[PDB]
Order: sequence, then structure tokens, then C-alpha cells
Amino acid sequence: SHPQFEK
Amino acid sequence: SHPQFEK
Amino acid sequence: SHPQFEK
Amino acid sequence: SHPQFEK
Amino acid sequence: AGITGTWYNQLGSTFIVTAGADGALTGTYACGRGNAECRYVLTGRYDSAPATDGSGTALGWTVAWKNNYRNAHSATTWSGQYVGGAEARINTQWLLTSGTTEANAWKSTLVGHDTFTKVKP
Amino acid sequence: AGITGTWYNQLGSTFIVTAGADGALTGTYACGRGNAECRYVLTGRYDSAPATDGSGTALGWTVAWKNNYRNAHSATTWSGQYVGGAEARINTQWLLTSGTTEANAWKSTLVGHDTFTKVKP
Amino acid sequence: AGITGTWYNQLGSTFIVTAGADGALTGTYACGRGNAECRYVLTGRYDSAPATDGSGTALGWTVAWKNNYRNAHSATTWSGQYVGGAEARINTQWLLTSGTTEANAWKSTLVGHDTFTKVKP
Amino acid sequence: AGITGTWYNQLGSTFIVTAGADGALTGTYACGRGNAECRYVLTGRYDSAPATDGSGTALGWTVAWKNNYRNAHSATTWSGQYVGGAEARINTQWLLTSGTTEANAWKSTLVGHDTFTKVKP
Repeated sequence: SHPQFEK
Repeated sequence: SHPQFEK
Repeated sequence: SHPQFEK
Repeated sequence: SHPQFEK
Repeated sequence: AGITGTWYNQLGSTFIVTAGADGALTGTYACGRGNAECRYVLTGRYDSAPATDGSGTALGWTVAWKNNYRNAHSATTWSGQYVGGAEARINTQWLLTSGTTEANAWKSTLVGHDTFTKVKP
Repeated sequence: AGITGTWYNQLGSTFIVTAGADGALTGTYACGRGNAECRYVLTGRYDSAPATDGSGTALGWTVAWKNNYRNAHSATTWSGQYVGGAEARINTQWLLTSGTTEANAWKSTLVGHDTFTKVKP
Repeated sequence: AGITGTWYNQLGSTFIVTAGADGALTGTYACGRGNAECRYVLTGRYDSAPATDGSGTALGWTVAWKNNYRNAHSATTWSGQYVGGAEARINTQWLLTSGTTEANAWKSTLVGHDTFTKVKP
Repeated sequence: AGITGTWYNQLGSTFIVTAGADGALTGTYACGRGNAECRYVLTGRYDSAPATDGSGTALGWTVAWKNNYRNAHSATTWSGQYVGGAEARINTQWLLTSGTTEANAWKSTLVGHDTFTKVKP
């Protein structure tokens, strides 16, 4: 995962 | 316009 | 033409 | 790796 | 593979495709009106043995914008994946390239995205 | 159309294509080593009646990354144009999409570019 | 310019931006939870004198995915246009590039699209 | 960070950028002629603490194509990575979006790539 898409 | 998008 | 590519 | 780029 | 059949984008363009056992995609891309003048050949490929982990099925296809009526000197590829279920979709990004002189290469290729569904917009 | 034949990208991958009179592209994409294990089917389309104003010829093709040896659950489309002359080239941008779960859709599609020439890098 | 304020994508990520008189964009991109750990700086530019013919307003911005908590060694640009009205939106395509070794350059850049609205998904 | 300074693309456009300690990119993009009429503001971000494993340094920037002389109602983002060494480069893909009416959204965004070097083409 990547911070552009983390909840 | 272009046939990819014409109605 | 467009300034990204003009000489 | 991926077959698009494997040697 | 659930891919074979008629798909509609959110602008109401349509393509009909046959997914072959072998991984072949063949069919036709048309304007929503569907007259001969706006139909074009479509060929591509898909993953004929996708994962069974709930992943989509990868595919892509190309349309050269030339038929017996019209030549837009251009061609679009759609790259994406098929997602099955009660609300099947094909999620895509596309590249439309026109033939240009070397001067005009900068403006040769447009980019965009399409979601295809089994039902019209 | 000058398209038929063997093309090499700058990484030394190769594809061989037959341009049909009708606008069909068919052939094979391979790693530079060229062994069976790294060959994949390629299908696409091209503008079979390009402008004669010195414009390139628009085309695109798809490879699904599945053969008898390997399945990368993915597919690449190249969108671009063929430019003739003593130093012919095919200038392209590509989209590589992998099958993903809906969570992993964000990382589904890579983008890049390839220049193909008639001679190896 | 109607751009200043809080925008939400369809995954529920958010950014807050100030559009400067001069064409500057500055603010912060965050995960929908909005904790410090998921906030990142955002800088960009926009057309501060758009057409009045009903065209959108062109813009773009960048986020480097490094803050005091995390470094994903990567950066995303969004390129798009702002469309005003009762249902304002910012329609975008993005490129996420990670730092790679030259071997891994092929997988360096993901592509996708985002629609931002004034109201959450 | 080796990023600060003057960079040239293969068409001979130039930008000058200052990489700030903080991760800020600021400067100017110009045509190779470099006259005031063809200079535009550039702002972006970069990874100010890249990996030391031989990976590139991720960055991106935006130029809105408006200055005191010209408004092309458009904006380009470059997304890429900086690669140091005796032959430093910045490898990029870009998205140029123009403001359009909703009808003309299809043709709103061009895509392409640029390699910047420290020395002219």
C-alpha cells in the first residue's frame, strides 16, 4: 500500500 | 470531433 | 502550437 | 520482474 | 470468461467483442447510434486463465479509426481489466494517437479513461 | 506499409509483425533472447491508408502476458505511430495493466514509452 | 476562482488548497482519516484567467510522499481542470512515480484518474 | 540534492529549479530562446531524503501556461525521478491538460515523456 490510497 | 466520441 | 514546445 | 522487460 | 458480449461506456459508445478460448479478442467498436458509418474493427488480447483470488482479468484492444466511410488517421488502445459479478465492468485507460509530422508529435497522443458496463448509461 | 517485419526497442525486446492489407496487425513479442518461454501473441490495428503529407501512420497493439510457460496476469497496449524513411521508427506509449483486487486497483496500471527501430540497440 | 477549499476524491482522500491571485496552488493532501501521519504538502499552479466560454480552468499539482512520519520515495502529479457550477468538480489524471534503480525503471510510474468533488463520496 | 540548476529537454526547452531543503521545487520553464514571452512559473515537490541504494529521487512539477504575455488555458505536470552520476538526468512523463467545455473533455489531456540533461541537446 501507498499513502495516496491508505484510509 | 473524433469517431471515438461522436454520437 | 503550444508554449511547452515553441522554439 | 515482468516478461515485457526480461532479457 | 464473461467478457464476450456488448459493453457500453459512460458516453454510450458500445463495443461488441468475442473472447476466444485462446486469449483472442475480436469485434467492433461503434458510436451509440450504431450506424455502419461509425463502426470500426477492434482486435486485442486477454488473460484466458486469470487468478481465482478475486482479481480482475487483464485485457487490451486497439481500434484504428479507419472504416469504409472515414479515416481519422488515428488509433486508440484501451488497457484495463474485466471485473465480474452482478455488476460486471471493464475498467480502462486509453491512449489515442494520431499520425503527425515530427513537428506535431507533441500533440500526437491523448489520454483518458473508460468504464464499460453491461447496461447503458 | 513499411510496418511488416522485425522491430527492436531500446531495451532489446523485439516484436515481429505482419501488417495486413486490411489494417490488421498480427505477430509475436519476445525478449531479446527470443526463446519460446518469452514469446507472446500480439494483435492490433493500423491506419492502412495514411496521409501522404509526411505524417506518421497511427497504430496500436496488445500483448496479454500469458503463453504456454507463464502467466503474468497482465496485458500491455502500445499506442503510437510509424515514421518511415532511411531511419524508420515506431514511436509509442504503453499501458501495462495487471489484474488486481478492487483494493489494489490503484497499482493496476503502469505507463511508459518505447521507440522501436529496424536495427538493434 | 472556486478552487480554494476542500476537495474529496471518490476514495475519500482529501486535499485542501489555496488558489492564489497569481496562479499559485498550495495546501495539503490527506487520507480521509486526516491524521498528521497521512498529511503531505501539495504545491501546483492553475490558470488564473480562464476562458469565460464555459471551459474548465486548467491546473495541476504535486505531492512528494514524504512527511515527518513516512517516506514512500515517490511523488504524484495530478493534471486536470476545474469545472464550476452547482456540482463543481476537478477532473484529473495522475502519474505516481517511485524512485527506482535503472533496472526497475519499467515499474517506476503508475497512471490513474481522480474526480474531486466538494462533498464526500 | 543535485537537482538545483538548469535542465534541458531533448527539444531544447529549459527549466531552472531550486530544490529546497524542505522538499520544495520552485523556478521557471522556458523555450530554448529564453525570452520573457516564453518563461513560465514552475512549482513542485521532490523526495528530500531519497534511498541510498542507487534509486532515483522522485519529483514532479507543474507549469500553468499563463504569463504576462500569453495564456494557453492549459497546464502540464511532469512526474519522474532524478538520477545522479556523471551523466545526471531527470526522466519524466507528462500530462498537458487544456480547459475545455464538457463536450471537448475527450481531447483535454495530452501525454508524452521528457528526458532532461544538464547539457543541451
